[PDB]
Amino acid sequence: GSKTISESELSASATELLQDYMLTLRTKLSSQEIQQFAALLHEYRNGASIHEFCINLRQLYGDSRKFLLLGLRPFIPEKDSQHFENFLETIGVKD
Amino acid sequence: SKTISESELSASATELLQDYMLTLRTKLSSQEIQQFAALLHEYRNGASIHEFCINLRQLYGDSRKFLLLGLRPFIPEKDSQHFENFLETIGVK
Repeated sequence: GSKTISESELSASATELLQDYMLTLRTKLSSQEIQQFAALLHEYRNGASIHEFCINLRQLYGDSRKFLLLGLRPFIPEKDSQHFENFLETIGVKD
Repeated sequence: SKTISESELSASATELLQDYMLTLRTKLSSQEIQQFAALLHEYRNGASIHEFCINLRQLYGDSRKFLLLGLRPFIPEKDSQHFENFLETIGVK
């Protein structure tokens, strides 16, 4: 929640992954869309539920770009990871 | 503060946040660290640098003002001048 800085916010390795993920997004998303992503990640880290985060990601990315959601795994803390895997399986995205 | 700033993208800044959180343990209670965590999250989500500074000063209090200096690597360049102005105003510079 908002009162807890999560593992990925404190991990240099996860941060390297975040920076590269953002560069990767440029290939499929517009600048305005990447702004929405940033807003969504910020909302999640600020306490939005994992469900709310996932639903908003899915509607932003759309069916044709949902594969990009796999790359968010490192930013999901332990408590929310099973929910996130469930989400990925539900929308037909898998490694 | 909508964009993910250079500070949030920087592996070294993240390492320093971990280091700073370990520092906080020696000076703040768990509840106070919860307050810090919420403030950083609100700043990152959209709170102004001025709002962040004002709330941190209130949280830390006079005797822990020196800790604010450790926030430097988490403040993106765009907010740096304001942050430094704040530090000088409260006399920690």
